[PDB]
Amino acid sequence: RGSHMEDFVRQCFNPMIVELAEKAMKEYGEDPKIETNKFAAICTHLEVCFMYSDGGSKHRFEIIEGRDRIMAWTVVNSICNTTGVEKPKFLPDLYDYKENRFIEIGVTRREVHIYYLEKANKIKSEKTHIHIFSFTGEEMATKADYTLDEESRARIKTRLFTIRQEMASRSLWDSFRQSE
Ligand SMILES: O=C(NCCOc1ccccc1)c1nc([C@@H]2CCCN2C(=O)CCc2ccccc2Cl)[nH]c(=O)c1O
Ligand SMILES: [Mn+2]
Ligand SMILES: [Mn+2]
Repeated sequence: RGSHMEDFVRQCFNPMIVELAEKAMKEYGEDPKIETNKFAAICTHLEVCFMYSDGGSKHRFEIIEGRDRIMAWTVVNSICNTTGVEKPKFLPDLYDYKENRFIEIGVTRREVHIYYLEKANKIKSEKTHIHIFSFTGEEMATKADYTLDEESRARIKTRLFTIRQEMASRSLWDSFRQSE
């Protein structure tokens, strides 16, 4: 209890994000007060997922991440039963109504090549689309199709680096980079 990282997360991310991540961790039997680096990780993933869906047009994206597990799979079933898209083996983060594909968004502190490969071999779902951002500003997506416009992904990268600096300025970055 009482880590600097936990107090930083609550001050760095907005309350709706923090509570959704708290719900997510407790749902999977994990404590945000002890596994604080993870706590930071899902908050980052949540905010990136929400900025991503803000980049399309009005009705482009269905948001799967941030739901409770039962309701997330319910919406996936309805998406599949109306688009004819194969049911993904694991929960994705969004659905693209424009390009008719599920999106799995990744945020990694290692180089982009390694995370994508793990995300692809562990997906094995041939149809889903994969998009990785890093805390240094690199990105890679399936078939080099990055879905969104340059400006929308750019502000995602800007926000990721700002998170890194605020962590580093509190001597918390070294611990977070070695957690993954
Ligand atoms: O959806 C995902 N996991 C289902 C929920 O798992 C939970 C597990 C515990 C509590 C609460 C939830 C998911 N997992 C992952 C990663 C790599 C595979 C395992 N992993 C996790 O252990 C989630 C922790 C994490 C790390 C980095 C960024 C974001 C996150 Cl969340 N990376 C995603 O991008 C993603 O979307
Ligand atoms: Mn997810
Ligand atoms: Mn994801």
